[PDB]
Amino acid sequence: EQVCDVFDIYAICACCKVESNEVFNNYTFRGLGNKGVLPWKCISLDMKYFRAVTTYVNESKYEKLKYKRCKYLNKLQNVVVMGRTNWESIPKKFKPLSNRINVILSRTLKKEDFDEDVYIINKVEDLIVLLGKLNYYKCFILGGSVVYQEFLEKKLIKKIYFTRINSTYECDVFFPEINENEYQIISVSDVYTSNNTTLDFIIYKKTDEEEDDFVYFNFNKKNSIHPNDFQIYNSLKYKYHPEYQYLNIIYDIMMNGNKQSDRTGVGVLSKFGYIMKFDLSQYFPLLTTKKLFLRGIIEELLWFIRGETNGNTLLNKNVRIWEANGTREFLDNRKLFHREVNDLGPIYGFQWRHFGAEYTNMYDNYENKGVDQLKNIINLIKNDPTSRRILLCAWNVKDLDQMALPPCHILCQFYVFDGKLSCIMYQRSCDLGLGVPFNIASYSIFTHMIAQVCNLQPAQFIHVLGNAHVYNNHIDSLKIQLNRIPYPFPTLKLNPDIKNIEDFTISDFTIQNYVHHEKISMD
Amino acid sequence: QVCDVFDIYAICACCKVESNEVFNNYTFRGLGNKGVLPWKCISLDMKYFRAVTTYVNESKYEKLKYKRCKYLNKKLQNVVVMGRTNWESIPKKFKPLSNRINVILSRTLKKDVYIINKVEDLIVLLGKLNYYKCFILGGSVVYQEFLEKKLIKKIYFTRINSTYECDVFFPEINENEYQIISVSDVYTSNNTTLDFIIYKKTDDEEEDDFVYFNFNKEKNSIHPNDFQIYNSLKYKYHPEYQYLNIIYDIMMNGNKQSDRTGVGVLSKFGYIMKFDLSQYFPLLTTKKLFLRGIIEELLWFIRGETNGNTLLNKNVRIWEANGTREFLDNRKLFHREVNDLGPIYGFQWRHFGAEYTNMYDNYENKGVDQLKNIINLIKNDPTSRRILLCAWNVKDLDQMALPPCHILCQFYVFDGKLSCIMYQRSCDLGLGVPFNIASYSIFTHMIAQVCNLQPAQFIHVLGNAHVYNNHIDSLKIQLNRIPYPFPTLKLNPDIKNIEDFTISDFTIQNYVHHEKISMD
Ligand SMILES: NC(=O)C1=CN([C@@H]2O[C@H](COP(=O)(O)OP(=O)(O)OC[C@H]3O[C@@H](n4cnc5c(N)ncnc54)[C@H](OP(=O)(O)O)[C@@H]3O)[C@@H](O)[C@H]2O)C=CC1
Ligand SMILES: NC(=O)C1=CN([C@@H]2O[C@H](COP(=O)(O)OP(=O)(O)OC[C@H]3O[C@@H](n4cnc5c(N)ncnc54)[C@H](OP(=O)(O)O)[C@@H]3O)[C@@H](O)[C@H]2O)C=CC1
Ligand SMILES: CCc1nc(N)nc(N)c1OCCCOc1ccc(-c2ccc(C(=O)O)cc2)cc1
Ligand SMILES: CCc1nc(N)nc(N)c1OCCCOc1ccc(-c2ccc(C(=O)O)cc2)cc1
Ligand SMILES: O=c1ccn([C@H]2C[C@H](O)[C@@H](COP(=O)(O)O)O2)c(=O)[nH]1
Ligand SMILES: O=c1ccn([C@H]2C[C@H](O)[C@@H](COP(=O)(O)O)O2)c(=O)[nH]1
Repeated sequence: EQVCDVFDIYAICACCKVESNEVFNNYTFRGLGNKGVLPWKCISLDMKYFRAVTTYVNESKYEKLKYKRCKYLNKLQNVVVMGRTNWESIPKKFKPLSNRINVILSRTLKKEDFDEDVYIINKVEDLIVLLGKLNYYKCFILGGSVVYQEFLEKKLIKKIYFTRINSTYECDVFFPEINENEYQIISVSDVYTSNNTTLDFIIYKKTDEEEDDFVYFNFNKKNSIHPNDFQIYNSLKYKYHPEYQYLNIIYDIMMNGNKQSDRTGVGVLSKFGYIMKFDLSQYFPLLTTKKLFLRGIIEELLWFIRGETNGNTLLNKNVRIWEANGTREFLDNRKLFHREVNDLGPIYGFQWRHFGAEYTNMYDNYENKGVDQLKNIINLIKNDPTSRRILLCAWNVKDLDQMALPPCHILCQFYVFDGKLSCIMYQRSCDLGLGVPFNIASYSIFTHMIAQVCNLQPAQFIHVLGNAHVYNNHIDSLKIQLNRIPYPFPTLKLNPDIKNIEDFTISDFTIQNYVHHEKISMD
Repeated sequence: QVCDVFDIYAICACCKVESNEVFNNYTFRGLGNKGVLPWKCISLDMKYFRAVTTYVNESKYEKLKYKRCKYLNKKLQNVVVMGRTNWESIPKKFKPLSNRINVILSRTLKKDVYIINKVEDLIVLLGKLNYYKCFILGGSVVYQEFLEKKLIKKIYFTRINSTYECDVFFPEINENEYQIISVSDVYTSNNTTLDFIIYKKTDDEEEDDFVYFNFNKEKNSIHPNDFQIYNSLKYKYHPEYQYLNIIYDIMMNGNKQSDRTGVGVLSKFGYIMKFDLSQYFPLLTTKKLFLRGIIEELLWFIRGETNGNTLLNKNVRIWEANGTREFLDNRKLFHREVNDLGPIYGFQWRHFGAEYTNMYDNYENKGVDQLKNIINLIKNDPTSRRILLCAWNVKDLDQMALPPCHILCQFYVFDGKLSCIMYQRSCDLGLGVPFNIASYSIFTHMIAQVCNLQPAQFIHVLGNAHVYNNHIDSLKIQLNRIPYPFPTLKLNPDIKNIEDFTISDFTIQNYVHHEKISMD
């Protein structure tokens, strides 16, 4: 038996990023303190997390623990152990830590130096002796760095409850580099915002009549993917990070997808009908299991809003997303023989500002032709917010054959409650490997832009997938990415002075604290 | 009590019996005909039966033997008690029931396979044996006496949703004595739908981690005891629970928001339901629905018609209020004729982009006949991801009596099977959504049959999803009813083109429903 399993010795900590195309890894989050105190101002959500974890006890589990500890030697409360510097960093009004047995490591200080109800120990060996004497549920080590360092060395930590604070601060002490061979992550929380920073919470691990009725009801339960190839992914117990909506859908298509061929001849695994929900109040859902850029997708969004159908505008900003859909060859295969190269026809922008107008060419002045659906939906959100008709539709059935291609992004519906704006986007055809990471980004940004110019706060972006597919040529790359653990998402900042939907320029957009795995050629 | 000690359960299978009509649990009361099962063999029940009555977990046995012994003042398998008729009705290749300890109650039979002469001599035999649980397999006599003498802990009741000729019945089950704890998925086997219900007599390192991850989880003007029955179920796998869970969720967490009429709703945003059309026809059973009107509307759509009068003369009144002089004047359609709803569903599916004149004009070959198009795609290019049928014509909205609630259908074809997604921008959960599920379910079948495919899944995506405040008391009654197995839909198989269906070509079979609820 290990000492730490007998006595249930855990560590808990919160690490931020520290100062300097960078590389990220687990060691990115390592900043513990600065000049005796915490690097940040009080982040509330971490404090509530730390108290809940350090105060929680289950009495009906004590019995088996009392036995286990008895066996090894022959209201219930947890124990918390702090280094002396750590103890001094805590405000007086929080001392001793409430509903917990406070223990302090020190040489320079003795029991006579403290007014408070606390145990003083001068060595770690004496902590084990004390734990041996006391009635307690679990034992949490609270730092600081020197304390952490020596409890990791001595192999005394069964699990690390680790908060990733997704900001940079000035630091002077640091959590030890964890060894992947000693400890591996088994669990990852939802992402949250608190005090103007995103954060998440991860757990590192050291390396009943009605039950039968369940089995009964399951009496009636393909693709050559080796489960082993998802070792890390399948090892995780709690996959609550919202990036798992995407990754889990990939997994589901790999294991249960249907083999079909598409135009190209590649073939896909396909399924039909999924929903993802992302909370933009708490994070910007830019994937972290691989590197993604946003310059292009913002430039496309702005080109849409201006009503444009001219491919050259994008090419001249060196955005190439629509290049291949504009070649002589592509247009000719679409039978658009009388269409100039890079004239993509009555696509997104045109439908958003001019639905129902007769498309001529990409240079025409279509002012006051068609329905300016973008304007109308901005008006509805402002003046008729409970309308269930706030919908913006790119799929104009009449003009489909005159488009370079039909829209994948069929419609956005909007929802307003309590000064907050949510968005449903319905996607008829979803390339999971390449297209969807970008598409989540695009409509998440657009939710912010619409939200802001209508004086609402963004709430939820909801992505409804119809035909959802993984290309075969993407499978190996997705296998890799599925075995990566997401980092906390970044945030998106918009210039607040931009008060009309048409007045945004690329420099009005900032992505902050993007932490991500390495870039991936899906091919 | 004895049945707790010795874990004596019943397991049975009951069909409907040949005689408005009323339905309740008693409807499912038929066990046998002429010493044989009333049905020709139903496989899923056989596989359920077997798997229920052979399943054992050896890790749980200590407790059982412990209790048993304390009470008697003292390769694991189950016990299976049969009546004599029961035992003989079984063909020989199935006797003795493999892998189970076979007991026969008889007053005439003569003694591995035990014989018992009266009931009390089971409890003796149980006190002597090692076994997991004890299953009473019938027949009627056995059930009766085991039941009247409180010797049954749970009933595993297979509800066979079809009518057969029967001479012997299951006892009535007293809703004071027993109540349903669980209901399974619905399935199709041997040309019948069926479900399984359960009557009940009336590393924890990761366990802490779950609590921690819940440290932030915290409107309800509704009450617990309001949903006693709903909340006291353990397994709710009946697909009717897709609808009802959504209502529950709106009633619990919905946003208070007021609509144009000043009625008030609770609304939420973004739901999916999925119904397997291969196994059933999802016509809500926790209340009565009628289908003639909604089929006629579907036929009106396909003909491409915009004339409210066509429906009104067949007494379908779905669109009546949207066609009044008042309702169009308010829509600023002063130059539109009463019951001329303008360029709605029909017009958009058959003439999208045509200039709408009036409901009597001749539109042949005007606009895009997208229904023809999607049907051609299904037939000739089934892997296209462009098979959508869109009613949301941004150009025509203002000229419609009202914008479509059913924005679009997307189709998908794999291995000779068709699935359909319908996206609905606005979902009146109490009144509209039940009819809407039926409507797009039938259409899915209609499209599939005319393209030589089998229907697979209907998938229903709710946008703005809401419950009217005057519906709440009725949805309360409705949540505490327990679904029955769904019916099936039959289309006249002769019909091979989407435009050749008539009202007579649709038959609902075996619709077992609770009593109609007046939504107000
Ligand atoms: N972000 C987070 O999650 C946390 C941050 N912190 C931060 O960390 C910093 C404090 O960490 P750090 O500087 O490493 O100081 P520590 O809190 O690790 O304290 C070290 C001191 O504790 C005593 N001590 C440690 N180990 C032993 C031992 N084996 N036997 C006897 N006495 C021992 C000694 O006290 P003495 O000198 O009196 O002999 C020693 O100098 C602060 O900036 C604090 O805010 C702290 C905890 C958690
Ligand atoms: N769908 C379902 O769930 C099931 C249906 N069935 C069907 O049920 C029918 C059989 O039911 P049923 O006709 O009632 O016949 P049973 O199977 O109930 O047989 C009854 C006989 O069992 C013996 N017995 C019953 N009670 C006692 C007692 N207290 N003490 C001693 N012996 C007793 C007697 O045989 P004796 O003459 O020896 O005294 C009695 O006549 C068949 O049609 C069969 O196919 C069969 C299994 C379950
Ligand atoms: C950061 C907490 C934390 N979280 C995780 N996840 N793990 C840990 N080991 C951990 O530290 C625990 C030991 C230190 O405890 C402190 C420290 C500071 C305060 C404080 C309160 C108010 C102000 C203010 O408002 O000025 C400032 C500081 C309260 C408790
Ligand atoms: C119906 C099963 C069942 N289910 C539930 N849920 N509860 C029960 N109590 C229960 O039956 C109890 C005794 C089962 O006994 C059998 C076994 C086999 C056959 C049989 C008949 C015809 C063929 C054929 O024609 O091939 C094959 C097999 C008939 C009766
Ligand atoms: O904005 C877009 C455009 C295209 N695609 C992908 C999905 C398909 O793999 C392909 C287009 O499919 P169809 O046009 O055949 O549906 O491009 C996207 O994911 N997003
Ligand atoms: O087939 C139909 C027709 C109407 N509605 C309901 C949804 C809304 O309660 C209302 C439509 O009103 P607006 O959403 O257009 O305001 O009618 C349905 O659910 N199904």
